[PDB]
Order: sequence, then structure tokens, then C-alpha cells
Amino acid sequence: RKQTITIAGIEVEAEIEGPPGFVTHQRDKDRKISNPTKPYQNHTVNKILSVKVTDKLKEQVAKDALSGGNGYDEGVGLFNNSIFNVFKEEFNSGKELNDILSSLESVARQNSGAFQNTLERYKKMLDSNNVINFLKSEAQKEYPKLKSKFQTKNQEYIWLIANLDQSKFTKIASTSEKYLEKGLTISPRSAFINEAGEIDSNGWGPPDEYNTVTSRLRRDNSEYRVFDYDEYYSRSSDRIANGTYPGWVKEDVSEPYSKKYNFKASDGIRFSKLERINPNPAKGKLNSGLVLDLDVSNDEAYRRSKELIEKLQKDGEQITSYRIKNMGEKNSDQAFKDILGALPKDIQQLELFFSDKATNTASLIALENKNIKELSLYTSGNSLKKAWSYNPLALRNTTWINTIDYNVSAEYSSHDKITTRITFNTLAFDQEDFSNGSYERINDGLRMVYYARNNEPFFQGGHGPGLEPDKKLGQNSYPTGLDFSRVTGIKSLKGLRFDDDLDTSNEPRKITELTLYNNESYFEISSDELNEANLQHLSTGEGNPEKPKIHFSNGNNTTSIRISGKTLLSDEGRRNLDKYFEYNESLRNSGKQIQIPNGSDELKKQLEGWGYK
Repeated sequence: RKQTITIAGIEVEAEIEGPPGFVTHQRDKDRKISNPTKPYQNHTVNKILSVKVTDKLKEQVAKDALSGGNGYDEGVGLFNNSIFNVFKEEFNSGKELNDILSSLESVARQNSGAFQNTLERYKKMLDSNNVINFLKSEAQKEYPKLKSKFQTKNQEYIWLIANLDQSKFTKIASTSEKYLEKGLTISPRSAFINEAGEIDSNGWGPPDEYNTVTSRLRRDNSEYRVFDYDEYYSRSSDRIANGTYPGWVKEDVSEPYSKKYNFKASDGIRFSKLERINPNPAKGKLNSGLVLDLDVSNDEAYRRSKELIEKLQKDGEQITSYRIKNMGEKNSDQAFKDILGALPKDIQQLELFFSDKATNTASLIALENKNIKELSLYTSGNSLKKAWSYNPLALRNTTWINTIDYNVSAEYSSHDKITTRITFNTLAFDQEDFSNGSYERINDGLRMVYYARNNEPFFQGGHGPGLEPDKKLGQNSYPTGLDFSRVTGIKSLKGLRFDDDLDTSNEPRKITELTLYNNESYFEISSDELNEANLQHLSTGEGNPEKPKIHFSNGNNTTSIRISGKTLLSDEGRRNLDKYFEYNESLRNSGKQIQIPNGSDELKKQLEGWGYK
């Protein structure tokens, strides 16, 4: 312990710790609910607990925020950036002082979002406040007269930034000094000057050996991916659509196969070869791979896909990637269980491109040996729509689901196709997961996501990790929706567990949303409401303005909750009945109850259970 590390060129003494290992339990192996081939770990690199800050270090961290340093934020520092450099070059021209007019024209024409974005980084100093004159170079003689002689506020305070002296700014602000004691240096892009003539920021970064995000993405792209690459970057939408990878080259080879298996180039079946540009002799695992492309929006490729997938198997030609494109694009009820079930028991890669006008992920691939560290769940539509679900049991013997290749931003054009991995906040169980009145297969599938594989990015849903994903599984995100629309016997959270069997080491999960099957205008329920699991449907937390949701597969539930059986409600029976009226809109509107003709009318608000509409 108690070593030295470098953080700004400067060598510094620091307290350093190794990342806690993911503790797998032997019950996570014997239920086949842990990762099937290799235990994943999220924190690949060490932690900095404290850094001995010194005058020599914090003035180096000051000079980097002014210059940009020599890293990625070079050319966006306080006195070396695109707006500051365009203003200094005009002051360096031979013209008279009123060329300030042309600098203002360079903020009205096209650049109105680069100024009024860089301006803020000076503005807290730039508004005079009885301080600005001490940080104003030789222009301190001109300022007190010339202040009266400006035609617009911007034309004035442009003349402050273009005449500030960099040599005055060797002081760090009180908050940004404490992040430096945690070992995170001011980002030169996030640096601003506050009121007191001192450098502060809205952003701080570790040294790259201590970055948790890029070291994880590097490790995943270099060893979990088939068609691996040495970088940490996600693939572009054009790379994802064309099926191309850094350090690999693609050739179309469809002609021999089209001649063997009798298809036209228009029939929507393709074969392509990938080969690594520098081959790797040192381990025989993969240097080239045959890839099968099936555009199932075509009707020849859909008709023949199962036949072709089997003719390639009995001929013994080996496929490294199957790519199934436009699933559900033409017809949203289009089935795939017969096609996905015809694929080999042992597969290197599977890319599925689902249509978001279908959002039909109902096909299930559990009873296999292996997806060899690749399943890609992709769309060319809206990938963060609340109607995106997976069955958690459908991934049981998939080693890694692709969670990189995330390509969503506000800055894309509308009306072009962009491809990305799906964000899932829903777990959706299917009818074959509830055969004998047993709740066993669901509690396995539920804990798979919520604890047994939770340290992996895919099982975290759309919000990602906490501070320590491998240790404190409770502090991490999870899919907060449950859908039971396919599994008609479930009426409640009865028989469902939301904690790890343990308790003192982890948070218990809370769901925000619950979809239930219903078939009639009445929600029929037994007197199990005494023992529906109660506090487990409570959003993320207790104080929130927005309450959690209940939904039904029909929406016709504007007739009552029909309460059946003779047994009286308890105190938690009352509390559970409230939630179905509160959390479901089309029940909330009138609060209607039905008691079928037995018992006392222990409740005082209901109809006599007619069943007529």
C-alpha cells in the first residue's frame, strides 16, 4: 500500500487499493443462473483513495486548464481554444479598435452556440464585481476610460477575454482542490474562472490507468467480442449495419454458395468472409470467419432460412456469424422460434436486427450449449421505447450480450436510419415458465438479472453501474419493469422474491411498473390479496412525486376488481387492494369493486357481481 503514481507528469504519493472481486455463490452455479463459461468483472483497475496534493502539483493542474495540456482536451483550455484563438488573431491584425465590430459579427452569423458556451467560462470573472481590473494585462490603463466607449455589452466583454493575462491565474478554487485530493484533475474542457480570480470546473478526470469506463470497454472489445479489436471505441452505425470491425476486412463470397444452393442475388440471402488484416498465429482460436446474412423482410429468404440453415449444417460448412435482418419489419407477428431453433447448439455470433414497429422479441433460445461471448440485440429504430422486453431465461447460456455499440444522441438528423443496441428496462416471462403453479423458474430468471449476473452491463438496464458493481450489487441499476402479459395465471407479486437470500450486504429491488394479463372487463382476483407481496412495487423510492404503475393486457378494465371467495381481508389485504385502484389509470377513475354473492360485504362500496356488458 501507500505508493506513488503520476497524474499530471508530476509524481505524487497516493493511497491505492485493488478492486474487490465479484463473489459468486455456489447456489448461483447449481441453479445455472451465474455466467455460463467465465465470471464477468466490471472494475478491472485499481482505486485512488487519497492523493497528497502539493503546491507543485496544483500549479501544474492550473497551467493545464489554461493551455489544454497535451492530452485529449488540448485546444479547449481557457487561453487556448477555438473562440479565444479566433479573437486573438483579429487583435493581432493591423486595424483600429472598432474591428471589435467584426468579432461580434463572428458570434451572430453562424457561431451563436460556440460563443455563449465558451463565454460562460470567463463570465463569472468578466462581470466586473470590483475585481476584473486586476486580471486585465497592460489594458488596465485603457480600461477605465474605454469602458464608456462600447456600443453593446458583448462588444465590451469580448475586449476583456481578448486582453486577460494568463500569468494571473495560478490559483485553484476550494471545491476543485478536494477533487484533486481524490486524485481527479480539472478537465481543461470543463475549466472556468470564478469571481475571486481562481480556476474551478464542472468536470474532473482520472489518469487513464484509473479510468473505469474505458478500461472495461477495452477489455470487452479485445477479448469478449468475436471479431475483436484493440481499441475501446463503440462501432459506428455504418460499421454495425455493414457488419465491419476495426482490423478486419470483409469480402462478399455469395456466388459459389448461390450456385450450390440455387438462390438469386435478389433473394435476400448473402455469404461474406471476414479476415483479420494482421493474422494472429499465437493461438488457433479465430483468424477468418464465414458470415451468413438473411434479410427476412424478403419472402424467399424467410421461406428458405430454415432450409438453408439446415443444408449448411449437414454439409458441415461452419458459420462464425448468423445475421438475421429486419425481423418483424413487414409483418409484426412473424414467428422465429422454428428458425432460431434450427441454428446450431453451439454458435460463435448471433446478430438479430429487430424492427421497432414490431418490438416482437418473443423468440426464445435457452435450451442450447453456447453463444461464444456474443449475442447482439440491435434495431434501426427507437431503442429506448418502454415496450422493449427480454425473457431473462432466454440468455441462460449466452456468455456476453453486446452492450457496447450504443449509438443514441439528440444530435443525429431526424429521418435517417441509425443502428444501436436495445436498452431494456423490462423483464417479460413467457407461458411455458409457469407450468405447474410453481414460481421456481421465474424466481431463477428474476435473480439472474437482479443479482447472479448483475455486475454485467446488460443486466443493469438503461442507467448502468453504481460506485462498485462487483461488490455492492444493490447500488447498481436493474430493469425496473415486470411484464406478465404472456403468462395468464399470475395476478399479483405473490411468490416472487426481490432480494438475494442474503440481506445485510445489499439493497432489495423495487419495481416501477407491473403489466398483468387480463381477459374480461373485470379484474378477477381471489382473496390472495392478504399475501400479495406489498412494498415491493414502490417505484425507485418512497418520497417521489410520480407513483408506480399497474397495467393490463386489454385496457377494458373500467368494470370493477371482482373479489372472489369467502375469506375476509386483513390489514395488508386492505393496503394491496388500494394499489390496484391507485396505480392503474382505468381503475383509478371510479374505484369500483365487485363482491360475488357469498360472505358479508366486509367492504362497503361494491356492486353484487352481475357480469353483464
